This record gives sequence, structure tokens and C-alpha cells, in this order.
Amino acid sequence: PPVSELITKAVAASKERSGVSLAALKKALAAAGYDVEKNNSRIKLGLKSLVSKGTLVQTKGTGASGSFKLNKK
DNA sequence: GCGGGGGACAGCGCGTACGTGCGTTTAAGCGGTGCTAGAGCTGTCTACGACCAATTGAGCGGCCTCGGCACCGGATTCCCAAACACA
Repeated sequence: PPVSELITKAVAASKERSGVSLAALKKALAAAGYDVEKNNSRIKLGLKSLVSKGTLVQTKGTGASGSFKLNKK
């Protein structure tokens, strides 16, 4: 399954008012059996694609270093 | 021993400052010349310090006193850490 679903599912499972950090996303995908080490660069890209698709709102920071929430709009 | 909160450490981004490279300029390095100030050595003779015996008073041990400082309690003050006021 593509990493955009795994990320969206992790952000939905940890839904809050702040927003899953990249470190929490790493932890959730690793707990989901996804190798976050080798494919970290893929994650940053896929995450960026999800922000560029507007599917994730950046709530703090800039780019992948930030916190993110599912764009309910 | 325990609760917790701040700091250490991890991850990311970015932007500019440092490394690499190239061409030009500059002055370091080398050699060579010349000059003279001063370092190094020597002889003299003289004032200056070591040595010694005698004198003595300055300093050291021993005693004694009191005041400066330590201590205690009581009152004063000074940050602090919430804490709510209020925009």
C-alpha cells in the first residue's frame, strides 16, 4: 500500500488539536511495520505531496519538520 | 524515594560563509657588499664586604585584660511563585 494511505491512517488514528509530528509519524509507521529508516526520504516526499495536495495542513514549523493535521475541508 | 518539568538530544531546513580553484600581484628569500656598534676578553686598583671580639637593646616568651566578634532570638525585608485581573 502507498505511504500516503499509511500516513493518512496514522494521522487519523492519532487525531488531536495539535497535530502528529514527524517523530510521531515515524513511530506510528514503524509500529505499523513500515521501515521508516530506508524510506524516510520517501516519507518526506510523500508527506510533502500530501501537503501539496492540501490533504494535510501544516500547523507549525515549515515543511516535514512541522506538525500536521488532516484537512477536514 | 517520587513526581515532574526543563533541558539534552534528535531531526529538519536554509542561507551564507567558508573551502576550492584560477589568475594577478607582491614581497619573501637568497646571494652578495659594506659598515660599525657593541660583545667579549684582559689588566689594575680600589672600595666594599666578610670575619671577629665586645655592647646592648630590640624582640620573644609568658601573663593579664577587655573589646571585637560569634551566637541567638526577634523583627524587617526581599524575591518568588502562583494567581487572577482584564484586554
